[PDB]
Amino acid sequence: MNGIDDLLNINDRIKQVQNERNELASKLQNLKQSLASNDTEVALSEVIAQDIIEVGASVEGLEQLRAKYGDLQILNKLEKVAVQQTQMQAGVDKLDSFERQLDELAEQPPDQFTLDDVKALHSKLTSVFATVPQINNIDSQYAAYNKLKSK
Amino acid sequence: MESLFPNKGEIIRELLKDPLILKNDSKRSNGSELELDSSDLLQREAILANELNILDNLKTFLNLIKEVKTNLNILELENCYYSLQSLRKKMRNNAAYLKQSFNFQQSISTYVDT
Repeated sequence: MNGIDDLLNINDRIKQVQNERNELASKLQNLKQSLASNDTEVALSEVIAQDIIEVGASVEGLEQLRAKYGDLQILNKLEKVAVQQTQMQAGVDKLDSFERQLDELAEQPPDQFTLDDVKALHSKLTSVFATVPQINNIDSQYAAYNKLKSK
Repeated sequence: MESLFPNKGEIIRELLKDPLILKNDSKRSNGSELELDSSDLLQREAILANELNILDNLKTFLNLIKEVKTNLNILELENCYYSLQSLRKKMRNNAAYLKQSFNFQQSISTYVDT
């Protein structure tokens, strides 16, 4: 405030110092949030982490997580192991159907087959093997699938 | 199997990179500066608070000047008298005026005289 034209803009200067006080209240709120983050133990709790811990312990709970709370990488690994289980299960069912077809053709006289018949069946079974990606997980349910598949 | 999960710390950290969840790691290392940062920020806050206080206490002056000027523009000429009277009385008595610099009061005097 130096001249009359400073009073003519003392309302403008009011807005300037209002913006200054707003920037400074934002700096003080930001600084209070920073004083908070200096404790490992604060108002910003494990709320999304709590939803991941409480509800995430289920595949459906994880679907709820990623749909409502949000998707993270463990969701991705869980959909990966779930699609692994579904691929191994569809493989169980498909090699089971294939085994039933083999057991059907079992007493079809082997003259009644063709190099193209066996070729088609082998292409089928190679594809069915291909429907099962290799996943380096310690056998928890892959073991029974492996037994049935080898059988 | 597939249903087992880590602690609170690692999930919070994953949330922290996750742009959906931000903590405030910006001033975790400022332990010997956070106090006096808050101190000088609150000091500048009280300074700006009383400054804005003085500034709208003098927006009263700007307001009354725009007021008297408009009154000229409407040729009131009587509440013009009362209003310059009030303005002078305030300039003399308004402590805000009494705490202003010399030149601002100079300009105010000049304008009100004009």
